[PDB]
Amino acid sequence: MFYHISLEHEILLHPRYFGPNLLNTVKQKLFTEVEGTCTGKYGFVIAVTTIDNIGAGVIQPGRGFVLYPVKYKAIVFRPFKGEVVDAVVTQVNKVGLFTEIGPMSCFISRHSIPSEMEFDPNSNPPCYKTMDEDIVIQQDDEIRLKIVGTRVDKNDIFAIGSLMDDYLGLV
Amino acid sequence: VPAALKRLAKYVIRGFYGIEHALALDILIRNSCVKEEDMLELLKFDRKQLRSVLNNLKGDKFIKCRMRVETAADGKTTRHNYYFINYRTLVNVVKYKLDHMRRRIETDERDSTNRASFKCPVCSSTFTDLEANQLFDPMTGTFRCTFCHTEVEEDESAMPKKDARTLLARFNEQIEPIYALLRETED
Amino acid sequence: EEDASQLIFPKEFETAETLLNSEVHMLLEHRKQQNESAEDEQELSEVFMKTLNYTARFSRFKNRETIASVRSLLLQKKLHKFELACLANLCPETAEESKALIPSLEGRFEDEELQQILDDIQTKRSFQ
Ligand SMILES: [Zn+2]
Repeated sequence: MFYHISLEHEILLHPRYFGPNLLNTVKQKLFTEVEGTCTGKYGFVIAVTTIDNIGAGVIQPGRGFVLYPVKYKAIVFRPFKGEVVDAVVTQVNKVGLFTEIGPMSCFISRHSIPSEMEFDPNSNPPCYKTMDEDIVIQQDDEIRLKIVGTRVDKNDIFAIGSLMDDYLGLV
Repeated sequence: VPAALKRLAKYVIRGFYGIEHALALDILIRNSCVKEEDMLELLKFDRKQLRSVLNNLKGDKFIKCRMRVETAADGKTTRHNYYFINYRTLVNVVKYKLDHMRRRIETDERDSTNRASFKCPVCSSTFTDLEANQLFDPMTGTFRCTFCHTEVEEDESAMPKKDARTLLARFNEQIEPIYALLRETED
Repeated sequence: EEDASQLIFPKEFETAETLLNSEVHMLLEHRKQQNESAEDEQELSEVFMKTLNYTARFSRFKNRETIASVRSLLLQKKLHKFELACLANLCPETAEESKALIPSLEGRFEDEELQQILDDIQTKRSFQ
């Protein structure tokens, strides 16, 4: 779910960046550091809505850097276990289905996929279809999946999609 | 001393214990209280062997012991160990051995779930199903490990789990006859 | 420890405000407008583009006034902040469908009243 929260970050500013525009560099440096980095506690960070306040810059003894604590408001998305969220299928494979939800990517194991669904290797575009063809799931389609679990590693978060529950899959 | 308690004590001792324990219980069945020395002469067992058996019988509290100290005819102190069966304490301990085994079914089942479903045989390192996707290279089209540069197979991890399930239903058969035995405790 | 269905969230996700996809798109669009200004500045990361496309795809309201009107009406109804985002995002057509998706929603209001709330969102929703 998309959440707008205030985050605490520490910026170590090199002495070369001192002088005029010091705060501007701190603000600019904050965007580069935060953007493209994700943490399990708060999830992926998209962009910084605003900077609440720049704290006092404590000079590091001996190191020469100045540690600037920054309070900034940014919007983050985190996968919640037992939650249904719309997803877009990127690649289709017999082993499993890969789907992307914004920056977050979810992987669907074959076991979690409903039994009636079967891989369609014969078709040029890989897809899952039923015997009666009532429901067809292929690449680049909006589907609903349940987040069975979340694992975070190397500052990257990903979930497991299960279509066993009702009101799931392509609608 | 109702005969139900006497009958069961023989049944349980002959089931989970060797003939040595059963023979000792027979002496205590015939006589409510018997000296340790008297039992040794009757059974002709070794001193260490009898003590170990008695200690085991004391471990499960099937029979209790009391120490009597007196002066012998020649003046030397005599310390005789008198062993007697305590049915009231026996029933509680033997009953405890039921629920543990009955509840042991759940504990054993958890052991199988611990084993990982996905494993890498070439590198002999368990592979998490999720970590496989990150380790999996989309260009290659199949999951692989960079360090050993070889394909992975999770079929091997499947076989051990199936066997353990048979060990469970097979486990229950052991405690089925004993369930009938312990019904004599309540009667 | 945290379950959306059980309305259980960590201490951090207590005062957090949930923004709708349409509202999220508006803020992201403002960032894009600021991106054009102050030339030679840092280019927006691909993650920003991914979210901007996602919110735009699911945008249930293409008019700023409609989004405000929906929020104002939803404010009157005593609904949890997290549930409001789901209500305005999924936009279930039937009351029963909404209840099934969110087990915690059961008992909050009457079934007849629940259906009316969903129907109102449809009227504000713009179909293209
Ligand atoms: Zn390997």
